[PDB]
Amino acid sequence: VNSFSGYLKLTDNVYIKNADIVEEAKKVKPTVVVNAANVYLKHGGGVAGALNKATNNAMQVESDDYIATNGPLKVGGSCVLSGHNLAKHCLHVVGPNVNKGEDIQLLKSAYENFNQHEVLLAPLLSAGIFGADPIHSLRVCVDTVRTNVYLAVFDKNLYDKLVSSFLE
Ligand SMILES: CC(C)[C@H](Nc1ncnc2[nH]ccc12)c1ccc2c(c1)S(=O)(=O)CCO2
Repeated sequence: VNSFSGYLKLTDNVYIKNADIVEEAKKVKPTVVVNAANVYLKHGGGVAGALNKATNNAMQVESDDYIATNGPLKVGGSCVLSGHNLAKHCLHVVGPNVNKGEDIQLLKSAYENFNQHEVLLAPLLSAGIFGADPIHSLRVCVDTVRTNVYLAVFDKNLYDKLVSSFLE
């Protein structure tokens, strides 16, 4: 149903809110929720862990079956699988992990995947333990994505910094 509410409008197609992406998925019932995935779709911690646990592990079981037959994704790539109880579809997107020496330039390719969907609920790619500068990730999102993206950022201090920095 895509019933998003409480978002700050950054541009004509990018919105942001201080919220857990899992609680937003349950309230909004989006067509697409983006996962902050890794290439073997191992959803143990962070955003992926929170989404998988909200599916009661159904996301991990389906992801393991996909990897068995198809192998790992590439950094900057994506894969549409079921959204289970959270969304119609889950778009698993692999942003670069700069804390593990991956190339930050591939962050643009990661966001380009969003342009295949009219509207998406998404986390801020390559932030948290993946190490990218969160202000840089938001700029790559705004400059790359054309479709309507609702960013859920589950940390008040980071949210307040991103908004303040964007409004400079
Ligand atoms: C920057 C934080 C606040 C953000 N966490 C979140 N953002 C939105 N809903 C959330 N629910 C639970 C955590 C969570 C974030 C965004 C991207 C990201 C990771 C974390 S990660 O470290 O798990 C792996 C790389 O990708």
